Parts: sequence; structure tokens; C-alpha cells
Amino acid sequence: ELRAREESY
Amino acid sequence: MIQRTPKIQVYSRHPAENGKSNFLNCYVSGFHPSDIEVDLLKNGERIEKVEHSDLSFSKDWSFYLLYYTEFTPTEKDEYACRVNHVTLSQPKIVKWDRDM
Amino acid sequence: GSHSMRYFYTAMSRPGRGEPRFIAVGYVDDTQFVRFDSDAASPRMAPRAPWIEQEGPEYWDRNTQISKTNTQTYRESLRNLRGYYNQSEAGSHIIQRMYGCDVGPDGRLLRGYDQSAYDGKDYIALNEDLSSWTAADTAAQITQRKWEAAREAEQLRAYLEGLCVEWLRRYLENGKETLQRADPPKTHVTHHPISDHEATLRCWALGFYPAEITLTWQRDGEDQTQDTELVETRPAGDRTFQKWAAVVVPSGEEQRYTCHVQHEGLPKPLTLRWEP
Repeated sequence: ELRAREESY
Repeated sequence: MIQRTPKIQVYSRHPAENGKSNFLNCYVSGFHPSDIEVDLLKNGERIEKVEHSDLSFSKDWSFYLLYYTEFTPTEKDEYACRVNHVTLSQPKIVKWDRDM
Repeated sequence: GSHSMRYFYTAMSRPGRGEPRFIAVGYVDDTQFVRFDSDAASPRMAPRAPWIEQEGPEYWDRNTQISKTNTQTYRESLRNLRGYYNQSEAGSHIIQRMYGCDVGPDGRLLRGYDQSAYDGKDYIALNEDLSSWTAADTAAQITQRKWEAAREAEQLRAYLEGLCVEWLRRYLENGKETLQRADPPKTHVTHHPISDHEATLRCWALGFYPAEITLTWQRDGEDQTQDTELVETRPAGDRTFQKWAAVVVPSGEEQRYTCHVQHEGLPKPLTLRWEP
């Protein structure tokens, strides 16, 4: 299961 | 940036037996960046419809891919893997060493 | 024993050839089970192991949407890092990220990971505390301050301690017949004459899963580390792996050499010799 809602670099 | 040249291994899935179907593998690894051209050769000619694994990478960030095709080895046929990469001035050809 | 789940992201710009490509693959131990490729005719999270196929449509839609969002997010990040390094719009660049979790035999979190690279070089990593960052340089410090202001480490920690271990445990049970099965290497020793003076002894390990293995040559019980050619462990294409180790021996001294094999699938470690 992937992590959602990543912040951009 | 720093670039890394691919290592290449050419080998079969199962121990090779003439007349028996098998898989011919070309494993390219240790390279960066990810763009790479890999052909499998049968008596010098490009094999059609070769498949490959999904791009992933090792702990040191270098990439690896498995290129493979079903084949039936014979005593006469010679097989090889031809690899080009930005680190390579000319394509590198590694023969399937059927001696080991 | 212990087990791991890892996702591997590669985002690659290609100026003049469209927008940056985003690829994600997921592994449990050395078994890939999902893939996504933004270049696909119809991009979706797609199964790559049979035991994930039983997940329902909600799973596939959710993981597809995260990956499509990430396609856009990683394009933003590539634009940002190009700026952080004062790079032109003409060159191709790559962000890579690996994240995931390790669990023990009892399923409890052992360690979480989140590590990133830019053009093949370490860029920023979540420390083992799942709370602070290590930035490689002053460019990564910009990302670090951005992620600190956004409390992104807290979001990683929540994922790594929750969803990551919960879904890893589910995958391990759903695929237990393969994921929790170690297949031992099939082994043999070959002999390749070089000259009247020397020959090569090659110790083979074939068909093993997982990839972790130890192949060593000893001479009179002493490791021949510096003298052993050890090929990189390589996939056979049927989930198993292959490796060999070789040493050059003086003719007639072959019986002073032993090959030692350790692998999880083995009842006990192996000791092999050339058997002419």
C-alpha cells in the first residue's frame, strides 16, 4: 500500500 | 553528473540442454542514468519481441534490468547480449558463455 | 524471519520528449508485486505477483490515484531541484526515492526508511528516528526546511508505523506459500583447467529464494576473500536467483579448497569440494 499525499521536494 | 557503466551477465534460466526450451537472460545492472539499449542476438541477428523487467534500483541508486526471451538452444546457435549506454562509446557485446 | 516492504520511485525528466516519466515498483522482500508507469497507454497500478490480485477495485483505484498524483508531484519536484542546483532546462535529471518498513517474525516494526537521490547521488533521507532529516547539501536543505515546515516527517512516521506494517502483514499472509518459503540453492562445483599450472574451481548456487546468500571459498579452512571472484547475484526469471564464486587453484591442490554455502532454505550450511 502506497503512501498518499506526498509533499513535493 | 556522475555516470556509471552497466555490468552485463548473459546466462540461461535453467542449465542448458540442446533441444530443450529455456530462457535466455541478459542482466544489466550498476548503471546510471537509466536509459539503456539492450538487444539479445541469435547468430548476430537481433531477436524480436524480447521482454524486460520493471525498472528498479539498488542500494547505491544504480539501476538494473533483466532482459529475457524463451529460446531452445542448439549446438550450432550462438547467443549474445548487445548493450549501449551513454557511458559506452560503442555497443558492448557479451557472448552467452555456454562453457561454465 | 524478518520481512520488508519497499517502494522504489524513479522520476526522469527528458526535455523536448514530453513531461517527466514516473515509475513506481513495490516489493515484499525480493518479490516485486506492483508496478506503475506514467508512460503506459492507460497508467494504472498493476499486479506483478498473483497474491496481490485478490485485492479489490478500491485498492487498485486508490493506489492508481496516488501514483497519478505522484506523477504530477514528482514533476514539480524535478522543476524545484533543477532550480536548487541552478541547472538549465536542457538536461535530463532523475529523482529516485525508496521508502518502506521492516517487520520482525512477530510482525512488529523493526525500522522504517525514506531515502532520496538526485542524479544518482544521495539527496535527503529520513533518519531512523522517523523524526528528523539528513540533507546531503545546501540544495537538499531547502527540501528539508520545506518538509520541516510541513511536518512531513510526522506523515512518514504515521505511514511507516501504521499502513506500511499493516499492509505488509496482510501481504505476507496472503502470499505466505511463496513469501514465507525459502528455497535452498542447488549447488555444484565445476573445474576449468587454465594451464598445466592452474585450474579454476567454480562453486554454483542456483534456484534459491530469497536472494540473500553467502558463497565462500576456503583454502585449508581460511577464507580466500581477496582471491575469490564473486559474481553479482542475478535473477533467473522464475523468482529465484543465481550466484557463483570462483578461485584459481594450483593443479593438484584442489582438495585443499572447500566451498561453503549458507542460505535460509538450507537444513544446514553446505561444504562442497571438487568431486572429479
